[PDB]
Amino acid sequence: MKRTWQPNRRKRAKTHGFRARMRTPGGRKVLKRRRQKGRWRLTPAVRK
Amino acid sequence: AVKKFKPYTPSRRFMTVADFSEITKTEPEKSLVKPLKKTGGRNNQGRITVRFRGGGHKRLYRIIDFKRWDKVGIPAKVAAIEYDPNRSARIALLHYVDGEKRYIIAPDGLQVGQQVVAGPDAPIQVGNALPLRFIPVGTVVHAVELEPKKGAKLARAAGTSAQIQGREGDYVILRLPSGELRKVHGECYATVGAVGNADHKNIVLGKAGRSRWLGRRPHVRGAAMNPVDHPHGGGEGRAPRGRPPASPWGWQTKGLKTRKRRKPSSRFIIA
RNA sequence: GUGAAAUGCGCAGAUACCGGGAGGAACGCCGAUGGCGAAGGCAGCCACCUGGUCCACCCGUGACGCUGAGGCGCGAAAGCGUG
RNA sequence: AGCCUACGGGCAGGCGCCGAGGGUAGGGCCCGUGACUGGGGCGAAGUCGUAACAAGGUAGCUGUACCGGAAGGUGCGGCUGGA
RNA sequence: CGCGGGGUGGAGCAGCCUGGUAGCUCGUCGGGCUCAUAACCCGAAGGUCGUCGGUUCAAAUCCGGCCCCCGCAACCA
RNA sequence: AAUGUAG
RNA sequence: GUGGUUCGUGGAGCCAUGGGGGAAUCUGGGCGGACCACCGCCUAAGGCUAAGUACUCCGGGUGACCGAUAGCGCACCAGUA
RNA sequence: CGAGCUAGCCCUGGCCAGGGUGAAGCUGGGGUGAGACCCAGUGGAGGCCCGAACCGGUGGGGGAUGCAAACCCCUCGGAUG
RNA sequence: CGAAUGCCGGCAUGAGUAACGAUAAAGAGGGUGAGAAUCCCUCUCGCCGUAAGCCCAAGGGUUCCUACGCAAUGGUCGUCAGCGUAGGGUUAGGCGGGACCUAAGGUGAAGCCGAAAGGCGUAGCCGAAGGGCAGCCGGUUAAUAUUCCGGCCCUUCCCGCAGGUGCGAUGGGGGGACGCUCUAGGCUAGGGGGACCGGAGCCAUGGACGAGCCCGGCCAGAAGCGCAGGGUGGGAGGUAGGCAAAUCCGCCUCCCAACAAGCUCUGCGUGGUGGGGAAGCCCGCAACCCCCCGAAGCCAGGGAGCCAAGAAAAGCCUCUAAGCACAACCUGCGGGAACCCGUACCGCAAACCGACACAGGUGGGCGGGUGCAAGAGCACUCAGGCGCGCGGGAGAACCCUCGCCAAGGAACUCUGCAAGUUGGCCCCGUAACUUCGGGAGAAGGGGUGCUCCCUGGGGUGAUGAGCCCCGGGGAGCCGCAGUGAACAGGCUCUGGCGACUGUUUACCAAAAACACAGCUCUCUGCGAACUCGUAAGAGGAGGUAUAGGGAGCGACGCUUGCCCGGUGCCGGAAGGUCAAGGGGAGGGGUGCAAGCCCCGAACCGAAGCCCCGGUGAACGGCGGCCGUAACUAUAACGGUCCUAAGGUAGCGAAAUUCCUUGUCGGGUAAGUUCCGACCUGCACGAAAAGCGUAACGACCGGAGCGCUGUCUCGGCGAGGGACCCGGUGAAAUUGAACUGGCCGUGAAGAUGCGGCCUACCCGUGGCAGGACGAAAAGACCCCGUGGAGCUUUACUGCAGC
RNA sequence: UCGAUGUCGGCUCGUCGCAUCCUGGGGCUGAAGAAGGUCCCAAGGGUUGGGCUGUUCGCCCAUUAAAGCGGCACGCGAGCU
Repeated sequence: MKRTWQPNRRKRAKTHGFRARMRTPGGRKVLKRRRQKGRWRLTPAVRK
Repeated sequence: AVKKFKPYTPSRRFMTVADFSEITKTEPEKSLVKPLKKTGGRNNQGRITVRFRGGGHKRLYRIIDFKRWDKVGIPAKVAAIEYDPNRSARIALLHYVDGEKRYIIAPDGLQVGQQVVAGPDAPIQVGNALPLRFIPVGTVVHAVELEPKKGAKLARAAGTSAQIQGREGDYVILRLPSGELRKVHGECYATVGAVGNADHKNIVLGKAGRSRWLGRRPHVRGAAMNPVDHPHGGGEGRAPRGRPPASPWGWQTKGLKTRKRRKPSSRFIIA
């Protein structure tokens, strides 16, 4: 039966993207936080 | 005339449809002026703000003329009566001598081939449009502006009319389809006659789909919800409001007047 | 308003009077112990469509008539359905 | 396969069609009867009123409609078998 | 059982929170009106205030006790 | 401004 | 009508101001805790000003600080798997 | 931070084996003063019927540290809206 | 540190136990290698075949191919692998996306709004599975191919040439361009037959040298031809319009032309050419034609009907503007130029989502053949692909899934739960009741195979011959049985509820719940009311009273009484009260005073509320005690007290009745249920509707008939487990244990105290009485000045008005 | 006993008590016989099939020698319902 997760790359990029964080203030801070944490990945990476 | 059906199915027993004598000999609408795609959309910036709207046949919009004083003095022939999905009345496509074409909300009596015209000059007969001053006190008349040059606001529901009741300076007394009595400015245009397709009131929808075809979603009663949901909501098994009937929002809905008290629209109204 | 009353309306300005407007129903006098219609029934004025009837002229058809089970239509008021 | 034979045939026997009726199922008409129920008829001296007959004390009857303990009332129209 | 209300002439009800006067309608009796009976008129009669105590100078009334009549409550399990 | 037992 | 001050409408000044009304130029004007009168303090409605003060990404010095279940989450390729 | 589950709406696409029933309208005849109507023949309507795909989840059994954090079997509802 | 259901770690117990993940199924002979049930090959056996086969999207991201490997992973094994190591592999102007278009929506010049962050928003830009658009068939690799190669064929830019023309947009117009259902005639895909053509071979086992048997009889293809379609009037003059700029569109006016031809555009066929090409022996002979059926695909923008009335923009045509006409377009033809990104492999799954090589979920297309009326259904089967990554034995109990059963037939049970019966098609034949469509598959019945004879239509041809397609009548044959297997309704009578098809508690409730067509009340006159929002803004609605918001009842039929005193809502230019404010009689504090500062009564002061009235499909309500008839009973009738007024019609022991299994009747041998009645209705009743109602229902009750392993009452059988062997090997739980019975005792329910009795040590297959057995710091209950959801005439506030 | 002692009835399986419903003894009798009544001794063995209700129980049908009453956590859900 259909589970929560249904990978779709368009979705993922439009939603958790670098460009998508940066437009909102709230998102800008996400990035700020993760940089400052040292995360190797600021964004959910996605590609083909 | 209202077609009634034989009961080869329940529901198709109560259902009745329109005659289409009305309109005949013209269905595909006028690619030219007629169409802008119409935007289905049952609310504003996110949130639904009219409950129970949605679904229903995809629909194209006919762009009608509600300000006829552009074409003063130019007559036009009535070229066809056609179907409009977007309102209760039918519409007439008329070719102006001008070349130019437009759709008028088709008044009663109006028939293909007639010539029709708008101005202070115009003959006092069907479909012609005129300032209210140059229209004889007593005639019925529809598609009435409310302020001059603002477009026709009154009397456009299928089978509606207003009646000229009296004069009074620059202003002119009007009995509205409601029963209200309102002064309207003399320069406010109006088209002689009433609206027609007046059987429209008598369609018997017939079943609950159809209601859906017209994009009307089911409407759930107040009590029928729970208290979070509604004032009437709640009560162990079935309930009697519990004083006094109210919208979801809470404000009273049996008898409470809502129009704004100090409106400058006042002084113009009298019923 | 009645038999006399009372309910009721009215100093928040009624009734009585005047002017301006809205709306619906019914048509005074003429009008009669009158007329028309098979009946039920039909009444202000105008125009249009249309039924029956009467008189006169002795012209035409030449018994082509009377009645009518059943059928078919009309049928006051009240009442019913939709608006 | 039998029995007869005047070898052709005959008889017995066997099969079929129909068939009294029996069976299964579904209908139609009539008769009897039923907790209860609706009025109807009748029954020397029961309760409540007084509708009708005298302008019967609201002329009366009438078709309908609504209402009412009951006669009955009231609306709409009609009749005179009232004036 | 658990709460609350009632008991007054023959019937239906006042009077009791605010002790000292038992009032009202119907009915009953006697007399009118009628040929007579209702209807109507005149004038009367009739109550131990369910009941035994307590308080008070004085109890239908305030305070308890028994006797009747009616009303609610009897839930979580 | 009601109603008047049977024969 | 409110805020700030220790001040919570208090006898409630002072400082600031959303609204209304609305001056004067030293006889000008604010203040000294309602308000009057003396006595005194100061010159609003323009602006700039180091230093002495805070903090520790970073460099260094110390420790009656820890010593790998401690010390930073991480002594180890960890903000990883 | 989430509507890559779920609920609604919007834009644009795709899907519904094959059976059955046979509305209206036509045509024809009959009918009448004209009509109404009745008859065949044609026609092909419907939140129509049976029933796959597809959607579902009625009843029973099974499973119950499961094949499964809702599954399997038989049975059952819708199936042009 | 010994306890915190403590925290991290390690190691026990259950235990060699349960399990090893679909009951589609295996067997043998050969290879290989240290080692083989598990790898390779062969042959037999079984399973899938609208697939479990083939191809595409998404997702995954090297899983692809080859060579080495076998520690770990693989539920066993492993020589194998999607595992480890290494090396290889993805080729495009035409496929798909981008240097084209717009949709919802996003963004956003201007513009607007917001304390900041930010919110809106016109043009424009972004945004696709929608529009537009140029490639087919073969051959090659170990692994890519419409991408490489071969053959044939196209498109766009730039340049030159020739010839044509008033050329020329960011502008105007046309077009692009549209729904559902039903369908015509042509094709094609695809399929069947052929006695015809081409083929290795074959005659077994009694017969067959046969019109035998087996295999195969194609595909792509420009121009031009055909054959079907689809689109389209052609003039000449006026010209108020297309934000006049037009020779174009639009609109008048009139010669011709016409259910045509023509001009034009697709499909299909044919076509120069190119390719393919079976069954067969150790890997190898070169037909390609005739008939039939035939699309849901093509011609396509085809036709008919119907209402609910069915995208946009570019490309493309055409019109004119500045301009420019030594430009510039248009049409040929030649030569040049032609980027970026993807292209392996999996892809209903062991490679995707489900922590797993998980019995679960996943969109699109192809999906052969025969038979059963049809079909994508059902049985077998082609191509192709699989036997589901632990086996080998036994032949208990018991469980699962299945088959059968004497006689009886619901006696089972809360309940026919479950299982049976019934089942397709053809033909007879079908009741009450009905809204009249229906109730109808009502019920009930008969037939069904095969051989031979005779016969009627239809399609294709051609009117004839075959090849299909529907039939009609007759004789006859075999079984227990002809829808011979598989798919495949049990029916009836009568209540309650809901009119109806529908919707819901994802994951215990599918219903009498919600929805619903329809009925009523109410608001709203348009910058509508109402909703979202601080605003700007937007929905409502590009609607306008026959329309929009709110509320209730919920098809239809027949109906919906009385009470406006209380509460709401509506109306009441008077009155009463009423805040700030106005007004200042009078009073006070200070100054020598001019003054400056306080209070402060009359009275003028909204809304609201008081007051007067209306209002029931507005919140709501709809009585008590006595007495009375010529038998008794009861009370048509009377008295009286209270209320705002005292329940009408119609229902009534009901989904509502406590007493209750009320009482009568029906039904049965027997009926606390059921059905029909009667009422003293504890406690029905009219739009939170009243009473009915055809039809509908996976809704709840009550009867029959049929039939049955439900039962009397159980028996036997099949398979998968359970048991034995070999391979791997968990779990909760666990203070420690050397863990018997009874009577007592004990915190009052003892293996563990007392007395007595009983008992050699240790396993295995079974059962579930006990260990107050396990799991979860009880849901019930109370407690806490614990929380949270909901309510209101609790309080106090706020939004709003 | 609330860091859980599943909580009616049914089925299945029983086992016990006697205050005995049958069956075996027996004494009184208002015991003629037959059949009762009543008490005494005695559970060894028995103690039915249905309709109605979830029912326990009860009433009813047809039988019977009889159609007993109790306890076992209102015995028995790690046995089922």
